Amino acid sequence: MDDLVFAGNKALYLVLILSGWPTIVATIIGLLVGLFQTVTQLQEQTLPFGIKLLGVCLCLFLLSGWYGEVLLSYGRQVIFLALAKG
Amino acid sequence: DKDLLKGLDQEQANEVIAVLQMHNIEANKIDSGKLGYSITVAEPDFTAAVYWIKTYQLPPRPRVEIAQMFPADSLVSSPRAEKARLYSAIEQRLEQSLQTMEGVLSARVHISYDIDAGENGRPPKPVHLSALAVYERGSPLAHQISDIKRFLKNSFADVDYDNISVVLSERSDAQLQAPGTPV
Amino acid sequence: DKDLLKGLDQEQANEVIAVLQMHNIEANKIDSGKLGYSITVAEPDFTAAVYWIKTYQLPPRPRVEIAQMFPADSLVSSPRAEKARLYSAIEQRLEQSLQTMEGVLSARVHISYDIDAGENGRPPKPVHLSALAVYERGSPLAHQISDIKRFLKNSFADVDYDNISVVLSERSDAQLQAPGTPV
Amino acid sequence: DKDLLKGLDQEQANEVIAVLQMHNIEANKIDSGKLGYSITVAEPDFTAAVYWIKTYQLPPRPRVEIAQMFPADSLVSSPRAEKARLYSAIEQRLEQSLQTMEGVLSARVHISYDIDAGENGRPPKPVHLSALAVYERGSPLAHQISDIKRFLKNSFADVDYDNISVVLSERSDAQLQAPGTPV
Amino acid sequence: DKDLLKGLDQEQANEVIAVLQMHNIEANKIDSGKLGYSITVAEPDFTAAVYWIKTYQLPPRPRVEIAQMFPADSLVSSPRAEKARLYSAIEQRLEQSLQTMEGVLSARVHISYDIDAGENGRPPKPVHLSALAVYERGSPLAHQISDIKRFLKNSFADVDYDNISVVLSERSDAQLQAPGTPV
Amino acid sequence: VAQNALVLASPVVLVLLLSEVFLGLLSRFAPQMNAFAISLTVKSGIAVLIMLLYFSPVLPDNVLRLSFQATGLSSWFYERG
Amino acid sequence: AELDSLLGQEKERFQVLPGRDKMLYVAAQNERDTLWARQVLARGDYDKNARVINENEENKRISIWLDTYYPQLAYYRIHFDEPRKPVFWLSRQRNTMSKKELEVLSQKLRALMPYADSVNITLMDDVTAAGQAEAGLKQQALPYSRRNHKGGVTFVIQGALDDVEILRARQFVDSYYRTWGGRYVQFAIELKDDWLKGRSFQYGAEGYIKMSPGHWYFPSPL
Ligand SMILES: CCCCCCCCCCCC[N+](C)(C)[O-]
Ligand SMILES: CCCCCCCCCCCC[N+](C)(C)[O-]
Repeated sequence: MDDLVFAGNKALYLVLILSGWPTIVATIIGLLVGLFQTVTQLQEQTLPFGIKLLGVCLCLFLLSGWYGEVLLSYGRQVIFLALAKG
Repeated sequence: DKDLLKGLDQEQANEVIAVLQMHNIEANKIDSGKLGYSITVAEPDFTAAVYWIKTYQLPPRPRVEIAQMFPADSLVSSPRAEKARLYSAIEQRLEQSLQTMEGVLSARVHISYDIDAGENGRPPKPVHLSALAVYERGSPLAHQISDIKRFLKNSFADVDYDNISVVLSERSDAQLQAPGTPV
Repeated sequence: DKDLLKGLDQEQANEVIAVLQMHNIEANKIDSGKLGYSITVAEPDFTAAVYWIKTYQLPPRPRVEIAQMFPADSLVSSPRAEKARLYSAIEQRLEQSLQTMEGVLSARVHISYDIDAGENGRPPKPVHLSALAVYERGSPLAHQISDIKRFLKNSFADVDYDNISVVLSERSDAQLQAPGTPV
Repeated sequence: DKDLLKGLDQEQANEVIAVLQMHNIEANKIDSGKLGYSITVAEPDFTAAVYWIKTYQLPPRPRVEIAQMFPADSLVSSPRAEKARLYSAIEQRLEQSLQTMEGVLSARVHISYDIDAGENGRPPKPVHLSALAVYERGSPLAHQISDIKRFLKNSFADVDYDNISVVLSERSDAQLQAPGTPV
Repeated sequence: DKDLLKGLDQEQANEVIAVLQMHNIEANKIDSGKLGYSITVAEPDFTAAVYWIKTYQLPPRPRVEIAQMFPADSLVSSPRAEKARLYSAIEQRLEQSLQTMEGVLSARVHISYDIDAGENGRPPKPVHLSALAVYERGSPLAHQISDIKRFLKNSFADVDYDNISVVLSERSDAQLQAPGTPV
Repeated sequence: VAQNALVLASPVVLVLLLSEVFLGLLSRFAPQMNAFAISLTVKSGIAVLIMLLYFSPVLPDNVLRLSFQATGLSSWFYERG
Repeated sequence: AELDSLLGQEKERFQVLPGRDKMLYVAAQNERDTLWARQVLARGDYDKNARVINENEENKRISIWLDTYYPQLAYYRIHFDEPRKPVFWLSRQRNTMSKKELEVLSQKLRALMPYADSVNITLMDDVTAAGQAEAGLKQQALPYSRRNHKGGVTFVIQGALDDVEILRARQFVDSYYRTWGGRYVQFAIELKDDWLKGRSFQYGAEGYIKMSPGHWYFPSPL
């Protein structure tokens, strides 16, 4: 039982960790560009998209490795919990 | 006079004075308020006072309790932290109850934390306890261990007399006469 | 005169005076208001007073109750925290009731906190209780244990006389005469 | 005059005065308003008054009721909290009813809080009750236990005479003569 | 004159005066308006007044009723709260009706709150009732219990005479002569 | 069934509404800020964060309080013959 | 300023006696009164020597002295209803003494109690004591078991007792002890998860047979 609760909790915890950094940078870029467009009055609306695409892709390059190490370790763990009973 | 220590707490100063006096060293306690207490001795006694401060590793460190590692002011708690706080409060409440028995001066208690695991999928292990106590002079220690064991046994869901360790000791000789002043 | 302790609480000072008077040490309590109470003694008695303060580990601490670990002002209560508060309130209400029996001066009570597992999906374990009490002089303790056991047995859904431990003691000799002043 | 206690409330002050007068200690109660009550005694009686204040653990604490652990102000209420409040109100209402019986001076009552489980998915346990009461001198206690049991039995859906514990005691001797003033 | 109590409510003051007069203590009630009522006695009677105030636990607390735990002010109510308020109102209305019977001076009633479980998924249990009443001197109590039982039986859908407990008592002797003033 | 579901989901809906109104209020001082697009970046993280806290009661909530029981058959079925 | 003027407005509550050691003795009836008196002396409201005494304290002190100089004397209790002429109850069967020895014992007691003028020694019957104990239990209708020893008798009362039984039992024992003291009969009250209240039987082919008493007991399932 507690193994079930633990594994289910951890799933949500990993979602949170992995998704957190891209969504942070997409937020910060959204705020900065929105402010800049009030500091100098320009009514463009694709500029956020153009910048935040580069912003998100860059950090996907950076974190490409840790993403695979975390998921491998988790998969091995849950396969053990499922099968290794005696 | 030479300065030994500065910025002490009240509870650190009185313990230092007690240990110096026991070895016949006359010491002086001075209060500087926001700067705390200072302790001074005469030159003929300076060497000895230094050697005893080293031997007892004074001033004393503050008392440690497990609840301090998991402050209740957190915004999140795991089951593990909650369970730890629980046991870290039962231990203290038992020590405080034992000090009320007949002629006990002070005591200490320890509980086996299973909390470091969930005992996941396993029948959870039984509890173990340990206690130390200091009695007044002329106490029949042998006859008093039974009472303590009896009292502890029923404080928990499953405890065996075999799993309870109790160690007792008598108070040392009283330090009543004052130390002599250096000539 | 030498300062022993400062910034004491009222309840925390009257205990020190009591313990010193018992050993024939004349002490004085002074009030500084926002700075609290101060305790002072004569020089001839300073050494002894220091030794007793150490030996009894004075000043006393605040008393602990488990409900202090799981404050009701939290954002959320786990079932564990609710269940703990509940038990930690029943304990206090029982102590306050026992003090009303004839002759009892003070008492303390403990319950087995089975809550250290949720019992979720487990058959819940039986309750265990322990009690300590102090009696007026000339009380037949043996004949009085029966009343206490009888009273506690029905306060819970499932308790056996075998699972209740009770320890009783008599009041010490009264300290009525005042200590002598140093010559 | 020496100060024993300050900042009392009315109901603490009167209990302390009562307990000192019983032991032949003449005391004085002074009212400072926003500062509360103060209690003073003569020097010849100071030592004794200190010893009794320690022994009886004065001043008294406030009464504890389980409803204090589960304020209705919380944004969420589990079933557990509501059920707890309910039982904690029934207890108080029964106490107040017993005080109306003939001869009873005061009483206390306890109920088995099975609310420490939700009984979710389990058949609900039977109720257990305990009562303590004090009687006027010259009351046939044996003949009066029957009345109490009879009255309590029908106050709940399922109670057996076997599950009701009742303990009775008589009032102590009246303290009518005033204590003597120190010479 | 010595101050016993201050800031009393009118219904508390008249209760204290009644209890003191019964024991031959002449007391005085003073009104300070927004500050409430004050009670005073002579010095020769101070000691006794203190001992009786302790023995009766005066001044009386306010009366408890279960509807106070479940105020309607909230936007939400479970079935449990509504059902509780309903029973807590029937109890009061029955007491008010019994007071109108011939000879009855005061009464009190209790109903089995089966709502301490939902009776969800389960058959509802039968009702139990208990009542206490006080009569004028010279009343045939034995022949009057029948009437009460008959009246209460039909107030609920399913009640058996076996499940109704009734306890009756007579009024004490009248206190008509005034107490004597201290010399 | 619908009642039980709403009663249980409510805590998350509330916080996500407060979040979006908070952003809309903030937008008043910087009207070029796309407060809508910001909320899409934020709300999924908020959702998972909050549900992670109230996750553990999910085990007892369903296992007992919602499961059907043999005692209820009496009320849902009867014999017409 | 006499001492009686200092003890209070009620006068009969205390009794003041002079003693041969040139000291005043204040006789009290109970602990509460004893402390009400002791406070006066320890406060120093009186200037000469004085002492406070009661029946329980003196019984204890005398027993302590007997333990040393008469380590084999069988006796019950000393009554101080008239504090100037105490009564000492000795067993008739268990003691062999001559008249002379009894007189000497009397004189030594008088030396221990400087406030008493003489001590009366009376011989009591053990069968009488034991009988009055058993009759008091039957009269209350408590369940019990009796056990006899060369030097004493025990009554054991045990099981799942009711509140009424507990109350009546404790009242009776408290009454008897005041009269005969603890030295010969012991009453033991112990609650158990046992509805038979200490009875026990074995089922054989001949049906039930009553078991002898003992320590172990069968906790009731019922
Ligand atoms: C619009 C892009 C959505 C991508 C979602 C998946 C993110 C992980 C991509 C794999 C790891 C990073 N990398 C650089 C190797 O691609
Ligand atoms: C969408 C989750 C993040 C992208 C990574 C998914 C796991 C891909 C497999 C990882 C393999 C790691 N590797 C190369 C060390 O074996």
